[PDB]
Amino acid sequence: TSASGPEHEFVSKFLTLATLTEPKLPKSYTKPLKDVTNLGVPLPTLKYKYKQNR
Amino acid sequence: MGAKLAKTLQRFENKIKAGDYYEAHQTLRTIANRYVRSKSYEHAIELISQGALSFLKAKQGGSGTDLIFYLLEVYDLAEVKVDDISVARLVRLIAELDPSEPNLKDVITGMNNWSIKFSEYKFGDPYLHNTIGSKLLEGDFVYEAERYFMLGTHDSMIKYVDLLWDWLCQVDDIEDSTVAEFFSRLVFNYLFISNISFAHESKDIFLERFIEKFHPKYEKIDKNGYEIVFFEDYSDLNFLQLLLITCQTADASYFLNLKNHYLDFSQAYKSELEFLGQEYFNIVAPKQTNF
Repeated sequence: TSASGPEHEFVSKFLTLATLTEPKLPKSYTKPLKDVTNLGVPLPTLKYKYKQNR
Repeated sequence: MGAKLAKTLQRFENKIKAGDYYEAHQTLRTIANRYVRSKSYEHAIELISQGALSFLKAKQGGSGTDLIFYLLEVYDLAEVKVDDISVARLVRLIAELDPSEPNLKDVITGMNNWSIKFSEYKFGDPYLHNTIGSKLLEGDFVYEAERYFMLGTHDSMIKYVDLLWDWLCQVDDIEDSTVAEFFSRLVFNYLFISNISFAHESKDIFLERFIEKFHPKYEKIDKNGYEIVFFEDYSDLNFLQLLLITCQTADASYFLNLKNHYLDFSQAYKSELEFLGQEYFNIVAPKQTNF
């Protein structure tokens, strides 16, 4: 349907534009883990508890 | 020397299967200390490691844990460099460790610290992390496992997607923003260490499971080789997917336009976007709070 058209046309067009040229960094790109300096910004804590069920 | 070591190793594991734990532990250490005193590290390493293995296999965390530390001490005393062999010994010992061992984390830390000091990895050897991650997860230490997997190998990436997927499923009351809280971790973490390959693969595996379980309304958008699974009920996931590709272009304009269209998301991931804008768009100006 067209209940999500507004965002769909944005996401589709933004993708086209964002790919007009082969992005500077390919999808197979991988910064050598040897060169990894920091770990960016800490992620938010999930309020869900983790466990292992069987 | 080689024929003597092998022999005693049986009379040791004989004292272990007999119950004589104290005897087995005391004797081995003193003897091992002797090899170390004469700088015959290599010999001590095999003896100590072997002794630790048997102890752990006999459910004797106490002795097993102790020996691991002792081994590490030698590792640093012999300046053992990080390589397959060096890592292997630790991996083999980590496998026999009890997920509930009161020392678990300490053991893990020690091993990793060693890898850091004798390798070019600021956070430790990748392969090693793959094993460490699994061990931590067995003791329900999710957050610790996540970090190691993040800095692990390809298998870790799979076990990281399983760690996040089994967590998302554990949620009784799922919501539109709930799926993003898990999925976003994959995109952000991998984008920080600039591992686009893992970021794309982890994304594909996680987005496909999400589609085969929740059956959300979507439609794949393809453009110039790239694809964006447009979810009709998950804007957070759409934004996150665009963010990934955007960073790949390293073009300031695209990054700014994406954020200006998703003002709300631009404030939820304020700090995260600030970093990404510095690592992929050379932005020094802080992130102005939208709300």
